[PDB]
Amino acid sequence: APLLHIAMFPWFAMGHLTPYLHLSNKLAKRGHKISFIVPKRTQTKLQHLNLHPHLITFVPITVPHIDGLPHDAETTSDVPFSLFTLIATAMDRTEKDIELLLRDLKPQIVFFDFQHWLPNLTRSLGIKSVQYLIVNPITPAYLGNRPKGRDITEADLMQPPPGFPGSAIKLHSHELRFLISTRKLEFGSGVLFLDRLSIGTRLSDAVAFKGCREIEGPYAEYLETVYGKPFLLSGPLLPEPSISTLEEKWVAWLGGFKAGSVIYCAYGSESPLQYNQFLELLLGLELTGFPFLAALKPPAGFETIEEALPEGFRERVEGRGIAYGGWVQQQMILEHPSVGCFITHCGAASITEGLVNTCQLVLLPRLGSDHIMNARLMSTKLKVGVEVEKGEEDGLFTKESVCKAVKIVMDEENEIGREVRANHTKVRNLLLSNNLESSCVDTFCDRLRGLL
Repeated sequence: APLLHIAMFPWFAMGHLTPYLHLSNKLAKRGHKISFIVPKRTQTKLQHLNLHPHLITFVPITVPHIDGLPHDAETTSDVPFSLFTLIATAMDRTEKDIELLLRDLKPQIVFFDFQHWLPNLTRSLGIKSVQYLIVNPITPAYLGNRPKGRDITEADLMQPPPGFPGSAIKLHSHELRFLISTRKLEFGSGVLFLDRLSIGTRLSDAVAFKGCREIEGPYAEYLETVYGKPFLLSGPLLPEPSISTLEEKWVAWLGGFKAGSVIYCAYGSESPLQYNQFLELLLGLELTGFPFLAALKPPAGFETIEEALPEGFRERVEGRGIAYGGWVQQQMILEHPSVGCFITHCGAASITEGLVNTCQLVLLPRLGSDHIMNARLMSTKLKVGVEVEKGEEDGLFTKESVCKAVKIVMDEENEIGREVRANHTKVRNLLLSNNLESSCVDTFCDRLRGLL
């Protein structure tokens, strides 16, 4: 099994750097050498996740200054949403730097996502390109690929594209509005987002996603049918077993509750919620009477979690709940026998981590294409969790709608609660099956070696 030299070149977002680095650890585990291209200051945030420093080498780059970007801005963590397009422009301006690095390091394959110009660069040097995408393949499979004679409408998305392996996915009016307006989004250097991604899909040597044949397989196959080129699966990318210790504040606090009784809620941990929603969420948790630990950033216009909390809250939940604005070991809290519920924002890494533990799944998707599709996949197709309901037009939850979803899954007599737990258990048993993750990756590496 000959050894590969891959370069990893993900979009300037921790949500993309981090999954690329986990995958880099799986590949390095098999002897493959990785050059991991990363914004230079961001590298310090990621070095500790490198579990193969001998084989995984960081290649720090300057993220160029663009007018409008704050000083030293590197990733989407440094700017509001309205400025992501300038991060994309900055990334486009690194091409000549990348070409130097590719000429001297000479990897055999480059993994990329948003760099539509990357396939021509690598092809010109005899280097293969894999567009490694962080979304679930169901997201491009369902949201693209309709007949194009007129602009796509909200009503068009209410039906699946022709040949889509499955029935129509439910989409609320607010989500439909968001989805249609996203098709027009300009993202860096004046390129339409959709053109940026589709150029990469077409000119790469292969497209790849996280996933396994039993769940993501049909969507990969469908896409391979639409574009007539390889769409690979890299495996479920399960968390590596890390011999670590949970923070004593939590091993104590969590240990003082009956097993399976605590609600962990990571909603609002990636991006600050608007104040109205932060309150309804926290009030939502308290109104379930269950123990809860809410890991989230302070809301917009607020610098601390304590300065945000509604007056009276901290008293009324003294024993029951905790609202904690500091860094948490989420994988490890979920591995605690006391946690029984998981409120996820439905990012791909969050979904995998909830799936491989025993907690019930509550799905509160943060507005986004892959987030919405994940929540629908989890709650209406695989039926492994319950969604929090939102206003049909305004997309907001309430303390009541938050309370219902966790009460449904936390009621051992509710028939939906029993159903989602059993389907969850089924998916967990597959993902942790003995051969699943390891043969996925070996097969992936066979397919990578087949591109040479």
